[PDB]
Amino acid sequence: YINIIMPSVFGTICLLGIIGNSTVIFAVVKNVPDIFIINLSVVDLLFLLGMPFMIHQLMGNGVWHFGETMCTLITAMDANSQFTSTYILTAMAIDRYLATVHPISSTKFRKPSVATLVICLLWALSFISITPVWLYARLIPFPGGAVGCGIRLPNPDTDLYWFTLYQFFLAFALPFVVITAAYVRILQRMKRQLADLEDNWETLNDNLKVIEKADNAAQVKDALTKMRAAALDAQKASGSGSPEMKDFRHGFDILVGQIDDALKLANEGKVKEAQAAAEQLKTTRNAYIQKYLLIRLRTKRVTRTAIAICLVFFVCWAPYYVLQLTQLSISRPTLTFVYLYNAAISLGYANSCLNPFVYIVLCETFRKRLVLSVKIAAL
Amino acid sequence: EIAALEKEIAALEKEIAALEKGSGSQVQLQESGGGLVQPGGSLRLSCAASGRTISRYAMSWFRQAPGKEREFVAVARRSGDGAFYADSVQGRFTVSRDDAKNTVYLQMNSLKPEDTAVYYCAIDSDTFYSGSYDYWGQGTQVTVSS
Amino acid sequence: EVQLVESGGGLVQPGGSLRLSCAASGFNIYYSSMHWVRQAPGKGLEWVASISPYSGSTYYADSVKGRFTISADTSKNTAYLQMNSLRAEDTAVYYCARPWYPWSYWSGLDYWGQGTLVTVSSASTKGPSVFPLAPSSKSTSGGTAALGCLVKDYFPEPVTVSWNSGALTSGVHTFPAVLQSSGLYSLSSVVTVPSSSLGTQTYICNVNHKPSNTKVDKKVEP
Amino acid sequence: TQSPSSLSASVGDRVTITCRASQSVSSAVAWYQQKPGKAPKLLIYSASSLYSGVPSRFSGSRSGTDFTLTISSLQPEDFATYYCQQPWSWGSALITFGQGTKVEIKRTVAAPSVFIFPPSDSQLKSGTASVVCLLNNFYPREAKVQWKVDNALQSGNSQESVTEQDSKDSTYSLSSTLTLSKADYEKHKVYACEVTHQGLSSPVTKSFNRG
Ligand SMILES: Cc1ccc(NC(=O)C(C)C)cc1C1CCN(Cc2ccc(Oc3ccc(F)c(F)c3)cc2)CC1
Repeated sequence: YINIIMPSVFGTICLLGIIGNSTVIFAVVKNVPDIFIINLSVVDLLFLLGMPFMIHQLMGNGVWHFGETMCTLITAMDANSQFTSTYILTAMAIDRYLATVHPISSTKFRKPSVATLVICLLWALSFISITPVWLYARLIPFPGGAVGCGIRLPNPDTDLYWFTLYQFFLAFALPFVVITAAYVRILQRMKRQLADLEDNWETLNDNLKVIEKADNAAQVKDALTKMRAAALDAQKASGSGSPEMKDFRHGFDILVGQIDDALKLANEGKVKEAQAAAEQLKTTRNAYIQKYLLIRLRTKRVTRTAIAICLVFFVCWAPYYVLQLTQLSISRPTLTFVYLYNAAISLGYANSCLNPFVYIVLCETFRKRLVLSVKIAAL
Repeated sequence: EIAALEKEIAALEKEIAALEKGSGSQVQLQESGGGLVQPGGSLRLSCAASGRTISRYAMSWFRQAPGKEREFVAVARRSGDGAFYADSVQGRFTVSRDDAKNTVYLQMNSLKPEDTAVYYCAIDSDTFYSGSYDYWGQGTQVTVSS
Repeated sequence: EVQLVESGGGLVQPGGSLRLSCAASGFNIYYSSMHWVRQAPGKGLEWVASISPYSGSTYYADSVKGRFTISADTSKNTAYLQMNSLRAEDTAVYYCARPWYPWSYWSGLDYWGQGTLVTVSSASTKGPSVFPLAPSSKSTSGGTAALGCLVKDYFPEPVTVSWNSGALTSGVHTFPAVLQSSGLYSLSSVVTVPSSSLGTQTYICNVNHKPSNTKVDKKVEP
Repeated sequence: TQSPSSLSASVGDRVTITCRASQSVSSAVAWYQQKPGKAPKLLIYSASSLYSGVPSRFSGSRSGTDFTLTISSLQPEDFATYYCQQPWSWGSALITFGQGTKVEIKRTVAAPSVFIFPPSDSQLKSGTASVVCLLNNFYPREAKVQWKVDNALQSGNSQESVTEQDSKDSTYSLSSTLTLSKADYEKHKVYACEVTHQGLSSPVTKSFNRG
């Protein structure tokens, strides 16, 4: 039971992972900008295709009766996923970082032609960064006719240190710092922006009340001037987020125009006409919030979904690297260490299933249909 | 509990069709309310729709006298779209719907011997009232004679 | 009385330029908001542009932003709409409308002009091709038989189709012209007559097209 | 994009025309009446106030996100297309006119008579073949015309044309023209026109054979 329990666990991961990632690819074709998610799912798809081959080796306990070329290809693909996934996760973080911190200089960069080229570069860097895997992927000379398929370092008693750390540094340490730094500057800008739009909007409401109580053309002229500066200030302030520029910028053409219409009538001395024109702005403010709230709700969904996918990978594999670094100090493993190491990989490959599920669950429209199907199927 | 629980099975399908709330398929219709009546009387027909919600489609009426074609009688479109009648039945007939019960009624007044036929019901599959009839009831014999 | 009189519409090839004028009388155009609304043939109303001469603020629809340039001339009391880079879909009837107050365009546009028709098409003036739609030989012996003339591939509209120089009016249905994918309009004109008159009565359709000065008299027989 | 909706009603009826908004409408909708061939006319402004020259029969209501136009006593001059000016939403155009609800005269249902006209000898010399299918004196307006060539359904090569509702009997008419090249006209033998209507129990098909 326990001897065959471990191969069964990884089979469940392969079955759920293939179905989950296929659904995500199907959903996007039929959040992240529909490019990195597809490429990220391809990394999961390719790795899980090679998963059953390595499961057979586990049952054989060191049997690779599939060919020397297969060992080099499959073992590389297993070690290629860690570099390829985090590079894509780093790419998604930086892509969201540029669109939210330096939108002006990133307009040319954020193109589907450019983004598709970047993915190929990430795959190209992925194969270059796993160079030691290619060099030492030869069949292990296991006693008898069986041949092992692992990493045969020239000095395994001494070369283990650099091989393990170089993977931990490039695949976990470096991207984690970059991604975390990217998403603290993003949230500082987003919090500053969303506290700026409602700060200028609150300037509109306070001055819009002054106009009604105004009794002379001077008060109306000064009240609207504060509104006009706030309107223009909020117009430029829209250029600080990705899903807040193509939607929340066109409206300010009307709002600034209507303030000019009321302001011009104020200069003419038509105080009664100025207040009538100003009263028409209570429908512009009423349409300000109903669009801002929808966008502010939509700009949190994009960030939370992006962070959740990033946070799942760096948490599933976090305990695994705790044991891997620990075993450097404690070379000899104990009875508990064997179970802990097996548990670490089980959570490590759970990333193939949590990422498709977390992306599906966080999509409110997608989960609604599944609930309806359950009700119909329940009968 | 078979009898009472089968009524709850039919009640379950009613709520299941509410959960469908869309196109579905395979709607069944059953006419009723046919009988002999003297000229100048009044009769009311009924057609219970099951398996789909007819609040999204238009329910029509047809009749076929023996040795004749199936001339139009009345159509009851979705609520707020009105009901149209054929030339012969204009003024005397009246078709009404009940979206809650998924049932349509043909309130007939001032019957004449010429109206003796089988009043076949129909449900318009198309949502644009284009006349795409795909389902019918078995029909109910209506005869007017003293 | 408030009156809005328009002009400037006509024929223009795609990519051409056309300036529409909306003369305003009965009020000062300076303290007003002149709005241009176009209605494509068979389509609903669509807003195009607006301008407030007193403030200078100018709003455009998305579909025409950067291509049109609306302006006003307070001296001549007219509002202009300069159209550039015209497309096929810019063919419509353009109305100029103003609200009761210059700031109440959201409560409704009270006053409207008569409208001008702008036709954007690269095709040239071409006469009609009249083809007879002969009535079915085996029709209802004592019923009704229908015959007509198909007017195909003509430009520009309209063609006046009458039967027997206007002597026949009952049962005549002249369908609206339909713009073919080649840019040339075509319409049908069917007339229903008793089948007993097919062998005796003579039905001739008088297809007249003023722009090409083309007069066609076609005879229809089984 | 979307065709103007049809709302059949007779003289003396109480009609209610409704447009749907994306948010809470607040007295920001105006209803325009456009008779065919004339500029639109404002009926109700501020969604609750009478306009000058507009009788008291017109009145605007406001129920949730739906605002309705009410005509207490429909009159023969009130049969036109009615447009609704949507309340302004951020980012859209300054003024947006919603789809129209065409009010037409209600009458008894009449089935469409179907005629088909084979292409003449003269037209085949031009290299193009036009098949005309005629629908005569039907009501209500909604109808569908299907083209079949050797029992194969066509699509994207036919154009329909519906006349305005007649001033005498309040019926419609329709004609579908199938445009084919001369080469494609000879490749088939059976051309048919399948017509289905609300007043038709079964589709009416008229067909002819080439030659
Ligand atoms: C650290 C890390 C981080 C991320 C990924 N990439 C992903 O997470 C994808 C995005 C889904 C891969 C890795 C390492 C790659 C080198 N690996 C070595 C290894 C392989 C196999 C094995 O023994 C089994 C053989 C077959 C099995 F099915 C099995 F679960 C274990 C022991 C050890 C360890 C993981």
